[PDB]
Amino acid sequence: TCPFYKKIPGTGFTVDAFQYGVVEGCTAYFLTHFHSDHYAGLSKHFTFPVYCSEITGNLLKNKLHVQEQYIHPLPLDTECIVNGVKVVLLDANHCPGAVMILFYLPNGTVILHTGDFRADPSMERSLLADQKVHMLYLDTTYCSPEYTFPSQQEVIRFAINTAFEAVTLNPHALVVCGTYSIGKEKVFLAIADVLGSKVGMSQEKYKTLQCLNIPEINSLITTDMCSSLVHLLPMMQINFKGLQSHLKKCGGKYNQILAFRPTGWTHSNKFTRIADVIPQTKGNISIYGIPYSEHSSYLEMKRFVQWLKPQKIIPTVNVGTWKSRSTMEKYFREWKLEAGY
Ligand code: NI
Repeated sequence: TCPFYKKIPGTGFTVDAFQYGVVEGCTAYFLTHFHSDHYAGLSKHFTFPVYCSEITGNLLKNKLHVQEQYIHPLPLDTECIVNGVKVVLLDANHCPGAVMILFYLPNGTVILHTGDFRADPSMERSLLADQKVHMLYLDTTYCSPEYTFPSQQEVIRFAINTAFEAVTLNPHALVVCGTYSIGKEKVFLAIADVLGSKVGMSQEKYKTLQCLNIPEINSLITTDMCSSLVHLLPMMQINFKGLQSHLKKCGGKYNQILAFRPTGWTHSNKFTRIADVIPQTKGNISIYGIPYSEHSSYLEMKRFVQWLKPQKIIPTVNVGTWKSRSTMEKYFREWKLEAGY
């Protein structure tokens, strides 16, 4: 059944709750972003109001074929009324179109639902600065102190420098980048920009990217693989067998592959710096795992929460085990005693 952490009390609303059939008592279904564990269940047969960003609404219409009459896109940073209740959508610094949602309950309670987010100090100057938030529905993906990772900027500088050096040393090297969802577009776009190429990809992935309102996108991507020396492939193909196979397909245009796998966290984060990352190599194929995250590190999460000072925290990730739930509740209490709220 629908878990309690997907329901907004005092309303008829749910958040990211599309796989339970008709949730009894739900008058509006909000969708924070277009990732499959969150939209799971939506299709052209859905006949309840969906509230989301413009970009998420473009993906719902073009990829899932949800009918236009049920898609209700809202502008960001704007007070809107939904079924009698004031709401605001805020940028979540996750993937394109991802939002956090502020609910102002008729009784005076204010609720923030982060969706998935990568906390940033810029959020401390949004509309959140303007009033107290009582309850926080928090993306706790990386809520443990082992999870450190570099800034997105540091990671993109590493990728751009690595690719440019390799292709300038060998003009017959191909660059390949893995993907299995929206998000992390800066990785392949920044590498293609330094190389003066468009990124080549499948018709399905091109259609997806054309929904994202990215400026000048027609100048940056293409379905013509032959004209491109940065290719995108399914993350599943980013291994030596899949890449050897891909190289055969390019008809002797290339004699070397340099590939990137933008993972979340991996245990080499506890020991190694970004300047010291090395690839896995077999023959003329090299694969780099780069720690490009679209979720909060532990320290970013802790700074946001100690700033916001909520009265109550409801985790939305890692909630399925008693050991994970107890660990998280211990950190929440530490943070509250340290900061004095
Ligand atoms: Ni997500």
